[PDB]
Amino acid sequence: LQDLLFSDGNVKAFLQATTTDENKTALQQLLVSNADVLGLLSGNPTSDNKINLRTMIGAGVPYSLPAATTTTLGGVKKGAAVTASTATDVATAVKDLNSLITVLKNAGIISL
Amino acid sequence: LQDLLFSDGNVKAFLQATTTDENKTALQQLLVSNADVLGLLSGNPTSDNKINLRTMIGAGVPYSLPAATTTTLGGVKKGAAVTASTATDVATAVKDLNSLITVLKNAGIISL
Repeated sequence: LQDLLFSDGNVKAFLQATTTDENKTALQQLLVSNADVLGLLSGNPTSDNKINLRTMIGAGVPYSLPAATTTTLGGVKKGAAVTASTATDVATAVKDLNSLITVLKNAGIISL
Repeated sequence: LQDLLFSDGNVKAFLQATTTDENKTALQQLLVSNADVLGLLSGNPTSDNKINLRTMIGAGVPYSLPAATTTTLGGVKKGAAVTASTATDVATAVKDLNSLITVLKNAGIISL
């Protein structure tokens, strides 16, 4: 009787409660007009769909913290411990300054 | 015959395999109860839907690495190169310490 009453085969499969993946694609298209949402409903959105779906919900991509560069904000590693200076001569004061410089160089806080 | 058999107009459009965007909104509502998922299926989720959709899948927003501050963890730029010290007097040792300080200041590793 459903064959006598309905022409569309995708509708008929829905009414029989047995749909193929192709029937489901067509039925999705009857229910939703946004192309990126149709991409989501397929379970296999294209690259363009993915970008647009994130825009649609205001989502970001997985963020990876980059190392600091001389031009670009980034993360650093924390420098090793450095002892306060008790230097009473120039040689030792210079030794202590250099220890700080190396620590900051080791942590990528300043350039080599 | 479909007009004689079914009262709901959105169902009837589905059975004819021709749905408007309004029909699709109504059919989505027959198929899915979660309001944030319905927002996604529209292709135009509200701000609230977007937040809830990310929560739903455990997704984060696009991460931007902030510069380090005195209160908040952040990225740094790597400091310029600094030569090891071969100072034999106080004046030179102080010159070398100051070179390290400026490098760390230039890279925003320490405050001005």
